[PDB]
Amino acid sequence: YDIQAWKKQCEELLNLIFQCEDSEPFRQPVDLLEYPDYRDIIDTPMDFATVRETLEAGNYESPMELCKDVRLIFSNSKAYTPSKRSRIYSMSLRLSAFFEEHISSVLSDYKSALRFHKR
Ligand SMILES: Cc1ccc(C(=O)N2CCN(C(=O)NCC3CC3)CC2)o1
Repeated sequence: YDIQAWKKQCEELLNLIFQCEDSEPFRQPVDLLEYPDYRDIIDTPMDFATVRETLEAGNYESPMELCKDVRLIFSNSKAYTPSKRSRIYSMSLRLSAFFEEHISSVLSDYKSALRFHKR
């Protein structure tokens, strides 16, 4: 029932994600120089460094907010991909499955802790 525990749990999960080879395309912004049409398709860029920096700045109030930004990394990859069998998109799907597997307890525990608080 620790209302703050999600933050370190998310730091730990981001550490795991940064060690995963599948995260390499998503660790930093799109060199618009290598993908010049990227911002014609993607309205709101997002990367794992921005997520980690937002978390470390204390600019997430809840793990739901972090989860929304991580899911935006994956929806951007799905929107930008020319093919459902594009190398980078395929890496996004594996990393998304890994993230969802790990974030599910973080969200459950946070929401349970907040319910216990306002019991
Ligand atoms: C061909 C294809 C399909 C889907 C995607 C995709 O999701 N992209 C675009 C390319 N990518 C980078 O250029 N990232 C480089 C920074 C990490 C240094 C960002 C993510 O790209």
